[PDB]
Amino acid sequence: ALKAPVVVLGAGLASVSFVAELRQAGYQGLITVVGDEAERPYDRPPLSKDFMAHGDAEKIRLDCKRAPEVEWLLGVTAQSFDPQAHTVALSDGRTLPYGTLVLATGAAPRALPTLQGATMPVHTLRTLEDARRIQAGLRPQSRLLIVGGGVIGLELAATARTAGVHVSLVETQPRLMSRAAPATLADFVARYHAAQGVDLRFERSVTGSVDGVVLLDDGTRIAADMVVVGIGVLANDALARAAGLACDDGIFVDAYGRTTCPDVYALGDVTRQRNPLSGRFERIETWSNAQNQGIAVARHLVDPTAPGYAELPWYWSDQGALRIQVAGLASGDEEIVRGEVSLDAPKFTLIELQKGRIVGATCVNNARDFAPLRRLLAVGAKPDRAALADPATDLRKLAAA
Amino acid sequence: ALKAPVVVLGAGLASVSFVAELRQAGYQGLITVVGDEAERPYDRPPLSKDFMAHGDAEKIRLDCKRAPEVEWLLGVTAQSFDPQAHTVALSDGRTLPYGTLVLATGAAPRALPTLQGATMPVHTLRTLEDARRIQAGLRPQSRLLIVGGGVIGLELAATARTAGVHVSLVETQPRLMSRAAPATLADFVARYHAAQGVDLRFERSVTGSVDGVVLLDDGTRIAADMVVVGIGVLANDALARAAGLACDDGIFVDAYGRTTCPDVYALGDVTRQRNPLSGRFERIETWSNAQNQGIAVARHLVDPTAPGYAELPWYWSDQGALRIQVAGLASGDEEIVRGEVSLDAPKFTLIELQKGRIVGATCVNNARDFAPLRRLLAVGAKPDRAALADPATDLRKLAAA
Ligand SMILES: Cc1cc2nc3c(=O)[nH]c(=O)nc-3n(C[C@H](O)[C@H](O)[C@H](O)COP(=O)(O)OP(=O)(O)OC[C@H]3O[C@@H](n4cnc5c(N)ncnc54)[C@H](O)[C@@H]3O)c2cc1C
Ligand SMILES: Cc1cc2nc3c(=O)[nH]c(=O)nc-3n(C[C@H](O)[C@H](O)[C@H](O)COP(=O)(O)OP(=O)(O)OC[C@H]3O[C@@H](n4cnc5c(N)ncnc54)[C@H](O)[C@@H]3O)c2cc1C
Repeated sequence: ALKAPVVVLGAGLASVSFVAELRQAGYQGLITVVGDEAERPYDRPPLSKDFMAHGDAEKIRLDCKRAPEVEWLLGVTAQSFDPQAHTVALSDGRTLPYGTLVLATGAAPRALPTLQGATMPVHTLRTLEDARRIQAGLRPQSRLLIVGGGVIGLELAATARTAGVHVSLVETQPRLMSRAAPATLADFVARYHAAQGVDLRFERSVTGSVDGVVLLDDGTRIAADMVVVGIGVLANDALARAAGLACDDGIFVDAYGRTTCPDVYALGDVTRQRNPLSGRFERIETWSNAQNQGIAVARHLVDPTAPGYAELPWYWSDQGALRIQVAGLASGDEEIVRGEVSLDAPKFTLIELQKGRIVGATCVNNARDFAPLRRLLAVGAKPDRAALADPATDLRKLAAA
Repeated sequence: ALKAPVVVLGAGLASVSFVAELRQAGYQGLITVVGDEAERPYDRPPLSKDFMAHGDAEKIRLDCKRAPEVEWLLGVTAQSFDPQAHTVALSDGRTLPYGTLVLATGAAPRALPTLQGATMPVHTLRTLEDARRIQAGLRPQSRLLIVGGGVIGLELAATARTAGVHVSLVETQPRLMSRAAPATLADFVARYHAAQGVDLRFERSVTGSVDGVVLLDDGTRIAADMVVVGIGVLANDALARAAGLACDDGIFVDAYGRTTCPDVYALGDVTRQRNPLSGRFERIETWSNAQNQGIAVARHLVDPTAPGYAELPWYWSDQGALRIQVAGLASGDEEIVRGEVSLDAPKFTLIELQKGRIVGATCVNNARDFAPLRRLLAVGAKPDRAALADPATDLRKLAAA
């Protein structure tokens, strides 16, 4: 159960949601949060979206007032922990004792070795600092090269195009968002960005760079004023690895957030956990997971009577005129398409089925359907394939089941 | 003497210089610094200068590595202290014990009540946050109104003009930098800014504002997209006042940084101290004072054998093409002018005399002379009035004496 004092490593969304929930649940004991970034806790989603526009960090801070009497050690790095002695060594020379240790260290952007020593600016996008630097280079008429067709790269592509920047995007895979989205969506998104002026290149890899020019594996080249690398992230599990916990690009935890080390828990982007829909363990790198997992784990720690974490995964993406919401699995037995997939008036819904059962849903500029669909997904609904296809009200079908 | 542990309130230049000096001097005990700003300690001078151009805060951070093993509580506010119990109450619910308490809380910009409720943005310039907000409004062709003809307002005037902003400056006094500079300099500076396109208005006061228009006490009005108020600062001495120390818009301290409360010291912008040149007590709001006073006080705390703080005051200002350096008093018996005071090629030196004794010096785009002049000032030199006037080498005269 809960043993005081509580020490949380990392001051991101997972950590903030966890501590707030502890207090809300009733834990009145000591809570200390260690965050290496010298910044008032903030939200990351805005960084590749609205923030690139207003540059106002005060519009993206997280609400830490819901977590009364918590000491936040900002600008401090947890260098290591001793599971035997139950202590944490900090970069400022101090040591913190703990009853319960929570690792919410997130993940960090993977680097591109071929660009080691590029004569032009090469950035990754994870922190407020990264965002400020990138935002500064988004001048009109400049040439931006984005390596990686994931949601964050595409959101930045859309943002940059709006600022009058010329954007080129290189992806090793034959499609965009190859990991997190259904093929139908990836095809439409590619078409949308192409139509926006984005120079997309699939199945191309960066091999190197010479005098301000990026070289591709197909013997061609691309001159860029700035390069932004977004080819995925790696779990910040170094402390857990050194302390002997089970890790493989992420700390393994069960539904209670427990690691293989007693009194040590983990939450957020840094964890490999069971995907309830696929039954497999994976790292779920979403905003809702960081928040929901932090809450679920805090609740069970205060009350073992509470159930383990069981929320289904979902995320959203804002890419220019596209408001994308994706829940569950990207593929299944069959796919139902509601509405029309038109570049002109994009507004459709995709439903992924697995033997009559809803296992996934995508909504593009159709938020009204997302809520019900998530409910249907939650109960493993198996609705009428026909009713599902023809313009029925999901809110209604959802209500029934 | 020095009693552990040391607790410093405020994480500005004074605090950083003090703690670094403590460690350098040999104090190996505990040191805790409390700073209400959630920012890695940074320098303020760049904010109204270069920073407005590059917006890169990483180019202005202070070096805290010279102060090993210091715990920096950033984003935390010291709410009060108990000189009896020797404790400090923090905003996060924690309490810190202290052997020696140092107040380095600086000062805060004074507000303009007549602009309370202005329909347009009204900012003051003190922090990195203020700087980022102001920098965002510096768009070309916009109209900026600056209230206050002090160095910071003038530095911002120069900066804004360079960004193609239309600048209007209102000052209640008949001259610029009325407090810190010799009249000869203030006249030249006014002429320089006027020639740069700055709309200067002297002996004018702001009486109010209506629908995006600032009203002056002379029945006239000025439409402005943004207003920046820089009419001086007030010492952040609230904690000292509440604890019973002697204060009057600043904490009174002697040459050892001692306040009237045992075991409590104060440094920087927050202190009222003796001006060695005038013999009067005043608040010295300069960069060199924050650094030099912090050092002098740390030294004497570790070694009572060391002398009290005795540096003479000086500061600089970068206003467009003008590199201004001012040391000592702004006025005296007579003034010697070396070089030519031309708007075209500004490069002159002013020497303030008091019965044959050098009591002040101003250098405009003449840094070579500043060093020697400061040395002459340090020894209270009384050189030849003629030699001083005619092109002699100050380095040389300085060497002699
Ligand atoms: C630009 C961007 C846009 C995104 N947009 C979306 C979106 O639209 N929708 C969505 O669902 N998700 C989005 N995400 C993902 C979402 O931001 C993450 O899932 C979420 O931030 C993960 O939270 P976290 O608390 O686990 O970890 P993080 O936010 O990474 O925070 C972990 C913190 O711990 C710190 N830390 C690491 N090691 C140490 C140590 N040893 N000592 C002290 N501190 C340490 C880290 O530096 C960091 O500040 C986006 C992410 C980025 C970067
Ligand atoms: C825009 C600008 C430009 C300048 N340019 C020049 C220049 O060119 N040349 C020059 O000589 N001088 C210049 N100065 C003046 C110089 O910056 C100051 O003299 C110097 O910063 C004073 O240092 P300080 O450490 O005393 O206090 P400060 O820097 O004010 O820092 C005190 C710190 O304590 C914090 N604090 C206050 N109360 C509390 C509390 N209760 N708990 C915790 N923390 C608290 C404050 O918020 C602040 O961060 C400039 C100042 C500004 C604002």
